[PDB]
Amino acid sequence: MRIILLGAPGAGKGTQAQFIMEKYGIPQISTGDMLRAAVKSGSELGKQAKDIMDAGKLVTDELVIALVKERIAQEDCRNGFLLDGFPRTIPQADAMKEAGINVDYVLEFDVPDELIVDRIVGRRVHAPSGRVYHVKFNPPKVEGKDDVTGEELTTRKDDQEETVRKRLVEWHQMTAPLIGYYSKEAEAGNTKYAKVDGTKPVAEVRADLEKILG
Ligand SMILES: Nc1ncnc2c1ncn2[C@@H]1O[C@H](COP(=O)(O)OP(=O)(O)OP(=O)(O)OP(=O)(O)OP(=O)(O)OC[C@H]2O[C@@H](n3cnc4c(N)ncnc43)[C@H](O)[C@@H]2O)[C@@H](O)[C@H]1O
Ligand SMILES: [Mg+2]
Ligand code: NA
Repeated sequence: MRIILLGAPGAGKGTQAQFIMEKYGIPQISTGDMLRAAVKSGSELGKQAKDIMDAGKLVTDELVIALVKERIAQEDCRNGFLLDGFPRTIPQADAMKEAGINVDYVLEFDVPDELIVDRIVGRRVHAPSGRVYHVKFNPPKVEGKDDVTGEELTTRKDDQEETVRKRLVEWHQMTAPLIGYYSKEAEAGNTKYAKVDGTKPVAEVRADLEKILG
């Protein structure tokens, strides 16, 4: 199975990706996680993203397209994959199409703009896995600790309010058109498209997604 997670910053894509990955046995491909990992390791493919992410801007298409091509070429992706935060622009989506990458589902995560800042300012992450928590809305079992490894959680450099507001502008201008892009693809029979209410509790969004994915 091949799935695209689509949605504004903090809509809950990464959170729900964890369950989808476990349930259907396909790897999570998060361009955000991959770019951040590249910056941390000083990897030649992706380290350039550092200043761009700080500014709250989108990384260039050709850079993220290359990262995705390399990643989904790995053997853990021969049986399907979960694209999380990719594609983020029309050229990224067309690049998939040109590459002949079919998808089964496009899942839109809907949240009001007014919830996004308070979500991301309370976000804590386990960088090695990509697991995500929230100090108020979805805390770990033990404070500041990853539930699975027990390792110390961290705060993303780009998760301050001002940076979030800039990512939100970027999403409305560059990414929002992908709703129509894939809705049109769905009408042509090339994929299914579904929208979920991401304001519900984590467990319920999970249930709604399971109902869609069967
Ligand atoms: N294709 C691409 N092309 C170009 N540039 C790219 C790119 N991909 C990345 N980049 C670059 O990387 C930068 C960062 O992008 P990115 O890594 O995608 O971060 P983002 O813009 O902040 O949005 P996310 O996708 O990480 O949020 P999310 O939908 O996964 O929500 P989450 O589960 O975390 O949840 C949010 C918070 O709310 C909590 N929460 C989750 N669900 C719920 C719920 N139901 N109820 C209450 N709280 C919840 C969570 O615990 C969490 O704390 C970009 O600016 C760009 O420069
Ligand atoms: Mg994500
Ligand atoms: Na398809």
